[PDB]
Amino acid sequence: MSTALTHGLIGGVPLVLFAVLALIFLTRKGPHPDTYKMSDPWTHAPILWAAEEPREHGHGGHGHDSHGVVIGGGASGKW
Amino acid sequence: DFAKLAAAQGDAIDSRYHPSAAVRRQLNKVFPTHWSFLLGEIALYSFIILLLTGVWLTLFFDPSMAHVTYDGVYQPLRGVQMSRAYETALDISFEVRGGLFVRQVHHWAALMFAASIMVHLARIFFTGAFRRPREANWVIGSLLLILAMFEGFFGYSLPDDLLSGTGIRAALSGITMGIPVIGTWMHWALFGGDFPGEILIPRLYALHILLIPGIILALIGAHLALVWFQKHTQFPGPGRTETNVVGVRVMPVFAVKSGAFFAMITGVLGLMGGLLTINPIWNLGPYKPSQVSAGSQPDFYMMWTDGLIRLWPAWEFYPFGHTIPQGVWVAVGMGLVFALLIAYPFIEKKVTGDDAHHNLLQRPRDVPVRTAIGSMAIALYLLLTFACMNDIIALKFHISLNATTWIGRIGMVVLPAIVYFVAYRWAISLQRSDREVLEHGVETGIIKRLPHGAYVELHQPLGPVDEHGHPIPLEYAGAPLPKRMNKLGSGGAPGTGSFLFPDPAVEHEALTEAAHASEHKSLTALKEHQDRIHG
Amino acid sequence: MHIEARLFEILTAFFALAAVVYAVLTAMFATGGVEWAGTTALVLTTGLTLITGTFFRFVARRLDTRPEDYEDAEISDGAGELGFFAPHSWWPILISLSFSTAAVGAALWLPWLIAAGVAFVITSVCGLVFEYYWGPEKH
Amino acid sequence: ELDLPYGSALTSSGRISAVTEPGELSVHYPFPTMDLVVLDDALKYGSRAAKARFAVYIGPLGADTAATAREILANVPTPENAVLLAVSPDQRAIEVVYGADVKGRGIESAAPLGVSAAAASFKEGNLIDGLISAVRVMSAGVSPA
Amino acid sequence: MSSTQDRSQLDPEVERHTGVDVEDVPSAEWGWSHMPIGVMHIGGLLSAAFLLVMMRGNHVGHVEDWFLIGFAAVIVALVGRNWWLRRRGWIR
Amino acid sequence: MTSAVGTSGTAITSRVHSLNRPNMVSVGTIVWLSSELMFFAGLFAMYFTARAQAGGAWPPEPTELNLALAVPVTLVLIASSFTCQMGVFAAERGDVFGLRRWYVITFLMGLFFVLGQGYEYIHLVEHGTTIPGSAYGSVFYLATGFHGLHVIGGLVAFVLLLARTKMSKFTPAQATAAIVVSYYWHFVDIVWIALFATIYFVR
Ligand SMILES: CC(C)=CCC/C(C)=C\CC/C(C)=C/CC/C(C)=C/CC/C(C)=C/CC/C(C)=C/CC/C(C)=C/CC/C(C)=C/CC/C(C)=C\CC1=C(C)C(=O)c2ccccc2C1=O
Ligand SMILES: CCCCCCCCCCCCCCCC(=O)O[C@H](COC(=O)CCCCCCC[C@@H](C)CCCCCCCCC)COP(=O)(O)O[C@H]1[C@H](O)[C@H](O)[C@H](O)[C@@H](O)[C@@H]1O
Ligand SMILES: CCCCCCCC/C=C\CCCCCCCC(=O)OC[C@H](COP(=O)(O)OCCN)OC(=O)CCCCCCCCCCCCCCC
Ligand SMILES: CCCCCCCC/C=C\CCCCCCCC(=O)OC[C@H](COP(=O)(O)OCCN)OC(=O)CCCCCCCCCCCCCCC
Ligand code: HEM
Repeated sequence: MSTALTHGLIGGVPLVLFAVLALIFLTRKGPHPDTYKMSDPWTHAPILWAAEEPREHGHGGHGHDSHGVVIGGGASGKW
Repeated sequence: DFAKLAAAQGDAIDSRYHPSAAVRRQLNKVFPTHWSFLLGEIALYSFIILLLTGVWLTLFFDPSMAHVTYDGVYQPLRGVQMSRAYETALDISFEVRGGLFVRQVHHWAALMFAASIMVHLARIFFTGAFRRPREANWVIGSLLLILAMFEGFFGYSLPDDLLSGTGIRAALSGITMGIPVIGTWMHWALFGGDFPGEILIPRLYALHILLIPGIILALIGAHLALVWFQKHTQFPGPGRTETNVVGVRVMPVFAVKSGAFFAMITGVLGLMGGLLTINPIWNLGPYKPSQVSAGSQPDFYMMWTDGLIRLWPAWEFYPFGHTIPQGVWVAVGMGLVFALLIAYPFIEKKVTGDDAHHNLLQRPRDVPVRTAIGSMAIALYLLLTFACMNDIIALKFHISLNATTWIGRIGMVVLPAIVYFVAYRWAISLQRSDREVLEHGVETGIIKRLPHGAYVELHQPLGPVDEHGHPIPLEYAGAPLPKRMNKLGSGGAPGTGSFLFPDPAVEHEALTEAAHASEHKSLTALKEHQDRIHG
Repeated sequence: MHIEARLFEILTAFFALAAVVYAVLTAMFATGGVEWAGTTALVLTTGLTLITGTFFRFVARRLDTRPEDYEDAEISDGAGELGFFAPHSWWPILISLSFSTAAVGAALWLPWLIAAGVAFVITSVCGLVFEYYWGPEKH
Repeated sequence: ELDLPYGSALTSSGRISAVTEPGELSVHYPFPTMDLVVLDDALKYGSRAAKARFAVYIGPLGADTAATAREILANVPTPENAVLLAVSPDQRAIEVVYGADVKGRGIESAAPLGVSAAAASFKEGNLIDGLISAVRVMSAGVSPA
Repeated sequence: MSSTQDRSQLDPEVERHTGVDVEDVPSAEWGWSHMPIGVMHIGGLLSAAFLLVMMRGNHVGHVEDWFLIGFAAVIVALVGRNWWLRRRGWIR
Repeated sequence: MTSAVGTSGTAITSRVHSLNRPNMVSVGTIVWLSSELMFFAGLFAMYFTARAQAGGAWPPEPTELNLALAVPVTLVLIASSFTCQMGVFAAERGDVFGLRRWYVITFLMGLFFVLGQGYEYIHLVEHGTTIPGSAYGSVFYLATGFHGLHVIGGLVAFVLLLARTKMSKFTPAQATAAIVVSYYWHFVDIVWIALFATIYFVR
């Protein structure tokens, strides 16, 4: 029945339903926290990030010891 | 008195000549004992067998297109017009005792010669046995491979046959005559006129028994002399450096094992000449331009050229009042293949920048880009080789002939890329496996920790162990690492009695203790030599 | 292994009952007597579970209560040397490929590709089995 | 001693087996996943050239900013060759600290450059972009040992 | 235990300071390990072009042309994805 | 590498300590044999359906079973099972060479059984009955020849295990391997007893 009508239906109804469901669901606030604004106070706990970039002797924790902080300079700034 | 005779002959040799120093140098020359270094010896031995069988075949073969009715012994071909070449090939097969065996082992030796040349080329390319030194050795080896290919091409074409004559008509005639500026001129000068010219087989006979084999012998002499005096390179190892050769001396061990390997290779070739049928020319009727079969393939070494012919998509150009047939495409493709193969070491050095004198091979995993390129090239070669066989592949494995042709056409640009990517990543992952073994030790059976339910594989470090459990990671040294305690001193001392019955405990203990002492001595000698060299 | 054996014992009881009732109700009340296919299949699946359960019961009587079987078993009780579990190995893929080359040889009736797939399978099974027993190369 | 408010328990070994409610996350970082990925890319391979562990500390570093920077650097896994950039927006302060092995490799010259990039980006109003810019500048400045 | 560690000094000679690094290819110093990405991108583009060009031929068939189109399309898609990701710094 | 991080004298050992625990290899082998029982159950179903649909004379007129050659082969298979169990006892002990002797004679007798089955196959084929020739011929050949393939697999397992014992020192791992190979051989001989009682006696 109406070959063109059937083809258009099978090709479009899935698309229309997909669009509707995407509008319903993909347009909902996710669980990811919103980006931190500079004006707002820093509420999150301290965040220390490290590269894990170089090789660290052996993976074994023991034997690393604590040679020292061995500071090697400094800097400062105020935005 | 054999000892007296030997001493007297040695004195006579050293008095007539003075070969003591040179002979001692040859006997003391050290050769690495890696199996992959026997791949060239396979080709050399197959070449020797080829020569020995070819002399026998020449004693009975008559090259000529002079037409003759068979009137021989093979009934299914009697009274049929055939050339003297075909008639005498049939005579070798049937009316000469052992002639069928000799020609079959000759053809099998040719196939093994090509295959072992290909495997040796793979070995050297993947291990980098061509860079800075030995690059000219690689060049002449490439020439040798090309000569071997065309030598086999003329060989299986020598007995004027339906299959081989059809192959000649395709390649030698069509490709030669399609070449634009001088194609017909080369065709007429090779064939002494039109395709069935009465001198083709005599000319190929000369080329195949004297000219090309003479050049192959000269180039093999140059190859072996270069390997001999440019001491064989070796894989990185305990005592192996760029300025030494660790292995076994020529006289006691290397010579005997090389001779034994020659014996075993010729035994394999003879067994296959007996048990497996190669080129049944009696089944393949005499060449006639009007007759043809469906197979129509060349030997596996020319199968890639034939597959290129099949796959290339019928692109022809017609300049002003002229034609440029599709044969020129495949001719230029072969030219490019050979040029790239011959010039790879120089291409590689130009690209990377390494002109350092390299005597230590590099594992194919340690060179991801080159192993990837070699895998890509081998994939393309296999694609072409199976494209040439698409007829029988389609026939037996039920796949439409058009489907096989287009699978080849698409793959020859898709499959090389896939294999390149896969081989590159595979090499890098082999490197990663080596590094993990270096930094964690070999893997073993799992153990459940006492207090808690932790599971730990209970590795075994390959180097000094830190004060705590974890070891000090070692640095990769370009040499294979043992990834199974199987291959280390772990569970390797079965009762040394026999397969059916034991031996006395005293004898078993003596034998095993002596073996362990010998292993300790060998490892200590290697360790001390390594320390002395690097310290 | 009491529960492990009793599971198969229960399966054996049920499958034996099913085989017996099927055989009886097919010998009588069927169009052509015993079906002889379902009957045999039920009898030999009863045999399957019977073999497994008998072995499990033998082992249960042969072994003292394992920590795994013992309720109130601490982790430390079972803590110890677990046996050899094969680490990385590339022999399984080769075995699969060899068996696939035998299977295609059987499908496309190619005795030569059957013969080679079987050779291939023998070689790869030998490799897998000898993987952790090939002593160090003796030169 | 006290584990997380709910569902986290100390295990037979040291590791703490923690849980999160089905609908919520664990990291809770207040930055887009893509920008976190970009910063991680920087710290990971844009610093590989420096061959010195580059670290970022967004937390608040109060009291003597310099000294708190020193000890949070000490908390870095390998302070010997490390470069810690600490930003406290609660104090609008930047502090960069370096390890002894990270000396004379252009780090000291790059210090003002990295701090200036971070400050410029922050006054523009992009904490994460400033952190990335500072990491890039400092990594470019620092030469491998 | 019945294994001796290996000491190797291979002659080196690009100096590898640019291109690939050991963290990415552990044996970078031991052999050719870096193929410029432009080479692979151009190779993929030319392979796709060759596949498309093979459509022009003496074949009355059409599934052949469609297979060529599909394979060229996936090759071009892979090349474009790689180029875009590297342009943006391996994002998305 | 001081001595070893894994304090074991065998790179490969028993997958669990079998004295207090079940042998995993044995458990897996028993389960797989119980599955092969169902494979042979399918074959038996085929044979029994053909038997039921036969018109009274189950072995057609052309076919005639040769008990003279079928009784010696089954007796030899039973003897092979007994020798395999003796080899199992040797393996339970540390008797590497006793296990090797017992398994070698078991392999020889299994090969004799295979050759006898092949001889009976040749005789039967010569005297008419064939796989395509008749339904009886086909079901009989499928059943008995699949069993023969299983026997060949057992022979391969025997030679392979013997090679393993040659190449590595005898340990509980190899003892368990011998035990499971013997389990396979016993299953093979049991299914042969079933097939013999069905084909020849029950008919
Ligand atoms: C019906 C019919 C006609 C049937 C016959 C078929 C036919 C026509 C021909 C085949 C018949 C024959 C004659 C077959 C046997 C061929 C033959 C000579 C086999 C020899 C192998 C053999 C019998 C070994 C016995 C075992 C044993 C005690 C061995 C140690 C003593 C021996 C024989 C040592 C031989 C050493 C050897 C192979 C020397 C080859 C000489 C040549 C050409 C090169 C030497 C050479 C080698 C070998 C290198 O590997 C190499 C590597 C790197 C750089 C340089 C070299 C180099 O110069
Ligand atoms: C070395 C091998 C590896 C190659 C790697 C490259 C991978 C890319 C493969 C490209 C596949 C191209 C397939 C298309 C090709 C094409 O264009 O041809 C068609 C036929 O389509 C097809 O089946 C398509 C089948 C595609 C399956 C490809 C399978 C890949 C396998 C080979 C991979 C395994 C490799 C094993 C490696 C072994 C390792 C050895 C060490 C139509 O022919 P035709 O039959 O005349 O159809 C007529 C109608 O059209 C018409 O309406 C109607 O009227 C009729 O006339 C009808 O006949
Ligand atoms: C079956 C497969 C087909 C058969 C395959 C065998 C043929 C040979 C294989 C591959 C050749 C192409 C290699 C890749 C070439 C690299 C291009 C490049 O961009 O140059 C970079 C380099 C690194 O320099 P770098 O200081 O390490 O800096 C790092 C920068 N990222 O520069 C250079 O020195 C070199 C610049 C010029 C190189 C010219 C090489 C080709 C010469 C003509 C021969 C024909 C080639 C045929 C190609 C198939
Ligand atoms: C996911 C896609 C899913 C696509 C799935 C579709 C499957 C349906 C295919 C065949 C069904 C049986 C029909 C069999 C007969 C064919 C139909 C027909 O007649 O269609 C008209 C003309 C030819 O006219 P002709 O009279 O045949 O004569 C001609 C010369 N004499 O073709 C056309 O324009 C229309 C094209 C018809 C088929 C082309 C399909 C080939 C491959 C598609 C892409 C491969 C992608 C590879 C990716 C790496
Ligand atoms: C150098 C490498 C060589 C290769 C790869 C090679 C290859 C072949 C092959 C494949 C054949 C076909 C045999 C057949 O179809 O039965 C053949 C034939 C022949 N070869 Fe060679 N050959 C080589 C060297 C030689 C040598 C050195 C001689 C002479 C000493 C020779 C003499 C002959 C003769 C007379 C025939 C004709 C035999 C026939 O028609 O059956 N060949 N060759």
